[PDB]
Amino acid sequence: AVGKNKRLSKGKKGQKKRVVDPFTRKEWFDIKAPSTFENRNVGKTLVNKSTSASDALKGRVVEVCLADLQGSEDHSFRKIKLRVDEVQGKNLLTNFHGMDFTTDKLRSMVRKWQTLIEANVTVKTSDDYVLRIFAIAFTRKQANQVKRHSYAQSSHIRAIRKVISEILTKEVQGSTLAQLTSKLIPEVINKEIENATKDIFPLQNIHVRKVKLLKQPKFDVGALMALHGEEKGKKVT
Amino acid sequence: SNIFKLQIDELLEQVKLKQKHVLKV
Amino acid sequence: SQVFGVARIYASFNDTFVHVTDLSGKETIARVTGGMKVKADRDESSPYAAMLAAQDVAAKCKEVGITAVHVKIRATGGTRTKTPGPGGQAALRALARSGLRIGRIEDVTPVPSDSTRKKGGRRGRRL
Amino acid sequence: RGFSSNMSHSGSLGGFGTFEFTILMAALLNGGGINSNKILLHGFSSYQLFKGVIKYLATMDLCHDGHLQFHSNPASKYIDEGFQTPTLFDKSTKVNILTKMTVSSYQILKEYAGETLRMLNNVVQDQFSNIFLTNISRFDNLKYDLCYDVQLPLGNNLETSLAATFGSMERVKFITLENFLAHKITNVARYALGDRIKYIQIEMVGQKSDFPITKRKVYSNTGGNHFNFDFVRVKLIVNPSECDKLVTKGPAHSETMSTEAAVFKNFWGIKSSLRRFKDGSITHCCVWSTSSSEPIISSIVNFALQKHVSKKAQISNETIKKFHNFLPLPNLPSSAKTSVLNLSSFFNLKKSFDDLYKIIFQMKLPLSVKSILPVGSAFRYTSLCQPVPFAYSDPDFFQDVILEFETSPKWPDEITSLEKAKTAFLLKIQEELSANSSTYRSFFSRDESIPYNLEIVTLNILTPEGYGFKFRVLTERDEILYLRAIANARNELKPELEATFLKFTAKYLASVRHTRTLENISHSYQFYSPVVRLFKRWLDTHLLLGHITDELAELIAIKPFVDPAPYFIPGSLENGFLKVLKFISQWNWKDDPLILDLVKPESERLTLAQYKGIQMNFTNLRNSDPNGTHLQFFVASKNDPSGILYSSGIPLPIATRLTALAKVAVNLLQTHGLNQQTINLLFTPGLKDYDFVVDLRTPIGLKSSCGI
Amino acid sequence: LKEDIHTHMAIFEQREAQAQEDVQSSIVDEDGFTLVVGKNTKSLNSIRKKILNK
RNA sequence: UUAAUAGGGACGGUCGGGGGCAUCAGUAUUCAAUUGUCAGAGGUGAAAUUCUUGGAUUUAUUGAAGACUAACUACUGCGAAAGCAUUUGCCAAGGACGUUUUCAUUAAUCAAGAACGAAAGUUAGGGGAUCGAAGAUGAUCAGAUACCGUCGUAGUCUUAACCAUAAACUAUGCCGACUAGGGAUCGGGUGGUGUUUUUUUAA
Repeated sequence: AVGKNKRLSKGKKGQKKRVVDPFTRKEWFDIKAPSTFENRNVGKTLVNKSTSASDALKGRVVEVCLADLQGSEDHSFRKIKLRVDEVQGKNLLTNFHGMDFTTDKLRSMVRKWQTLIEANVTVKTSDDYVLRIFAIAFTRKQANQVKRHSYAQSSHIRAIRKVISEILTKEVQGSTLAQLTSKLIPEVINKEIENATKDIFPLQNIHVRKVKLLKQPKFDVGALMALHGEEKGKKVT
Repeated sequence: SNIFKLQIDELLEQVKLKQKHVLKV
Repeated sequence: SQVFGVARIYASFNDTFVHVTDLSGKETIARVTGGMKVKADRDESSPYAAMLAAQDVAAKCKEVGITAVHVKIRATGGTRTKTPGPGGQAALRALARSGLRIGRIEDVTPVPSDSTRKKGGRRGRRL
Repeated sequence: RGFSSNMSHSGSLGGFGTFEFTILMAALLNGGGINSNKILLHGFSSYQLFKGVIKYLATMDLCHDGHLQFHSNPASKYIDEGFQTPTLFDKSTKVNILTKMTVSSYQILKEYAGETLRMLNNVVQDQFSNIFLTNISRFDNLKYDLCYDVQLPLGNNLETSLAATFGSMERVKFITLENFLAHKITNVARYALGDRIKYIQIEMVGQKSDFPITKRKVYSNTGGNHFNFDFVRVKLIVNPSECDKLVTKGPAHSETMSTEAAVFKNFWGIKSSLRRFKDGSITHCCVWSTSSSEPIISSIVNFALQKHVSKKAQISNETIKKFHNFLPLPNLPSSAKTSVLNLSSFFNLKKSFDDLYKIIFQMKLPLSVKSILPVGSAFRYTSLCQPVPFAYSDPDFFQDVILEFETSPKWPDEITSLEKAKTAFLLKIQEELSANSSTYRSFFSRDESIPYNLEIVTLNILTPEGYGFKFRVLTERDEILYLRAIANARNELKPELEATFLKFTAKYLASVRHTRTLENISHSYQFYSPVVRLFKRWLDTHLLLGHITDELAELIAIKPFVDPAPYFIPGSLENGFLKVLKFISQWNWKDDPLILDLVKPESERLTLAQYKGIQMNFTNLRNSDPNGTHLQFFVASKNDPSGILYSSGIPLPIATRLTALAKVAVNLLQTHGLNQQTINLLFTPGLKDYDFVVDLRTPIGLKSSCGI
Repeated sequence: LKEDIHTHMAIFEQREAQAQEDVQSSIVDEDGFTLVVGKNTKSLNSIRKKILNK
């Protein structure tokens, strides 16, 4: 309420005058994604020009939908987090930071008259990257089923959780973080779980609900350059 | 630690100077 | 030739915030609210205040250089309502009318799996 | 460690001796902390007393920031202020005990103590022998990454210009020209190289300290009573991270010429320049040129020393150049100017694989493709010669790739059908690839590496960028079937079948883990990809690669890196290679197992239980094979707990020949120093010990088609 | 190669088919003892070795 | 003498949001650090106390504290009742089913007495995020929005004892027999059957 009848406030007494457009000193910066993604171009960001600029850039986290990175609407419904790690000539070299799905779906999949199964595991990659994985799967009815619901016994639930628990540990331990992301895009992890859990009970909508990055090793620029696949200056004549 | 301690003692007696030459000098 | 922003919309029952930032979200580009574009406090949540705020950022956004944004609508969430109100919807329309390109729309309202007790009590509230 | 109480400003590494060790440790018994608390107690034993002093020297700094004062005749206290030189003040006597201790030597002394403090805290592995029963001062080139010898002019008195540069302010400061000259060369070398190096040592070769009673001062043959030395040798401990940087950054540009920038411009002279970069920063920096024969370190020291010390100096380090030349030069654009540390060729091969890696996913198959894991040598930066487009004459042109499909219950239960089903999958892949992507060419080949499995067929893909890939299918049912064969096999035949399994897991299962960890580890160890290649090159010259599997050579060559103690991490091509020679020469593979922690420099480190578990395996094996005929080299790790995966089937003569070559090579080094003549002997085969020798020639020259 | 793979497996599916029928065909001994065969069992040779293994 | 469509005990595989002790996760609330920006933020029908140019609100990277297990959630489950919804492990208990295993009347009802007994409350420690009797304070204009807003004590959590009351409901003593049909669901067991499954690891 900027109206006149709106009563005066104490804070209104002291008002710093606006003497700078902050974006006069801002400078744009272009983000690039790791090589595992098809579309490396993922936009740009802005920071105050160095008096340094790199400090504010390091540790920056950008979240984006997979569809933009893979150019497929079969990934319009998944989201990835990328963190800035290295800066070179206005280009940002990022590394995978996390993955999560959109809220609207999680409401969409969750429906009445079945059982919700969730499993979680804490595990480290071969790169000493400690991550936490969340997996979601639902029971389904058979083709000739006549019962209205498809509830599964808790003994089955514990059996399914163990199978989901053991498997998720297997891939993460026997793979690197960059390799681990490479499996996420073709959603390969889900289809084992269907097959491994196939005999126990028929499931549906099997997904790795979320991925969290708990701990990171000592940073290695040499590795990061490899994941992204130096430059002499111009003389002031 | 016990293994290391015994290893020290073995090293010392190997490098221990012979007392006969001490009298000689 | 296409720079993306993030237009974070927070539609509260007494006010609506239009906020545009970079993709990371660290750098605020333009934050406007229904209150600064209205004369009385009750119309802060009104849709009309929202169009003014949304238009104001859009003009600011074009000056900056950004030409598209990703909107992340949200409500107060928590122990209160989870769906954005008319103000948040109205602001979304204004951004489209402003001419800026829309990238993606998603509802990021905080949803608690378990929630603390609400302020209303047992008999209820919102009387 | 080659540390003595002798003078160091002259050039000899030392200045810290028993007395300095004793005086220091005495002070700690009286205090030493910032709060003047005792760090050592009179009740401590020898291990504890030694541990504290080594721990003390490692972490508290005595030269730049901080110094100690004590009272010989009053609790010893650590001061935060530093005198910029190694200082151990004695208030009672007003004597600094570290005056003989040089700044440059002090950092090396600090590195050794801190490096040893890590082994002292180590509990997994015994370190008594390394800390105490291993001389690292025998060879400078093993102990130092780079060595340059500089021949000063007019060496029966030094030239008037150099003698004139001595100056009167320096006689008072540095009593002898040798002390002054050592300081001069150090400061310019330190200032010039900067971050490119970690530690520098200047040694005055042929310096005497005893003279006949008939003479007043020492007489050097070249000295003529003027200078007591033959020549100066510049030894470095290089920093692999920033050794090969093209441009040496300097102070940023400003309106008024700043002092730091001013010295930068004066120091580099014409070589100085002011350059801009993509980020937009304007800074004073000088640009160098990379070469495939010598590092940037050779050029910078040559120019820097000549400009400041004397324009007539002669700097030469031919040993590294000869080592560099032995590395096969790839037939790529700008190959000569490329540095030995660049892996662009390997990355380009990976990029080509990525394009194919995309195509195979999008192809529709009866079973969804699970994962494709490249396992070729180039993918881990170990191929002897770098990949070259269309250079198909190379043996390593076709890189093995593992294809794995979604787990299915429909796989054949009998082996011979299983691969024939795998071939059917490969057949369809080829057809669709031929149709959708005609630019890719393909053909099938016969693989017989696994004994008695004569039906495994591999698909060879010729990529349009000019790279070859070999694809083989992996099935989960495959591994159990081999176990099934072992169980049903006759008792006499079971030892044969398990060998067949051993090769299978070596190619399919363990190979995946091998390439993964080596690839990631290789980034931290910059010089691993070169040194291994020369190591394989050295084996090939003596006809040893034929029996030694490429993996085994890699594990032997990484031992100096994962386990550099008592030495440092190699940062030079020469240092890494010769250390591998040193280890093999002294390796008692009959009684000593080789086990490696494939981890990055300080988890996945071997624990006490795992460590002891691997040790029990070696004892059990040696109990059955004490003389070691069946197995010679025991190489184990997290990937290989059995320890026999990559070292089985090697004939004893080749194992002995390998060690015999390493021993003799080290003996030649001790008898004759590293030089052009010796290094040629290292890499040339005698060929006389063999009973009969057959000469073969190919119809055409294959060097060009090998990309060399 | 294509012909060889086709002929080889085509024979295999026949041999696999008869084997699975044989095990699940209500085998009864001359003295009337009905062999117990579990579902998904494919080869009688497999049943024998399972006994030998255990 | 039976082994009662009396009862007890046993054993086999199951079954349970039954209980306790640890253990794991989960957002959410509040608070704190850093981070970009700038005039309001909050609240109600209309307002004012209140916070805020030492940067509020909002943005984003984290951390800490105490509660609590959404959606899935059902005329579905367990427990005598009161009540009981994250994972994993330990601890003992148990209904039903199966049984060509065992006791041989050991049973029904019922005083005093005893165990527990929703929420609230009392005594003495710990904790105290949220909500919140009481108390203080802003506004006291307008009847569908007419009692709201801010601070918030005891309490809400837990440890060791007291208090023993609920629309603690089938508004409805107990034990035993008999007196209609129908298909839905839960647990167990029996037979058949062809789909999903699957192959000498086992299961």
